[PDB]
Amino acid sequence: GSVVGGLGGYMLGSAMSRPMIHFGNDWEDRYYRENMYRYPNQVYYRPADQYSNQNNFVHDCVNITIKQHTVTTTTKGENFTETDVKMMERVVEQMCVTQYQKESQAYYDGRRSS
Repeated sequence: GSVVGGLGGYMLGSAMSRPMIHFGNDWEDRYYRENMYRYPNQVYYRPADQYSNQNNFVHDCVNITIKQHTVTTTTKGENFTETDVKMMERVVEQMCVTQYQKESQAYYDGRRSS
């Protein structure tokens, strides 16, 4: 994990696979697809040590990955409008839903792959 310091004790995991959300729409599907690269392929999250349920973590990891991008524009330009944010609310979602599970299989066992 490339655990960024500019976080309130959250981490940074690994690169993922930018999903294929269609939003149940034709235009959202397309607009996302045409721009899917602009969004991160990663997420930020606190450790599952203080969690239990998908909602709690996913809700945080939404707000966090979104804002950390929508705030990183204060040193970049990634300002992400409401339409971009709604894409992110699903993109960082699927990433975080996975990201949870990845660590849930490394917090439950004591991390002993030996």
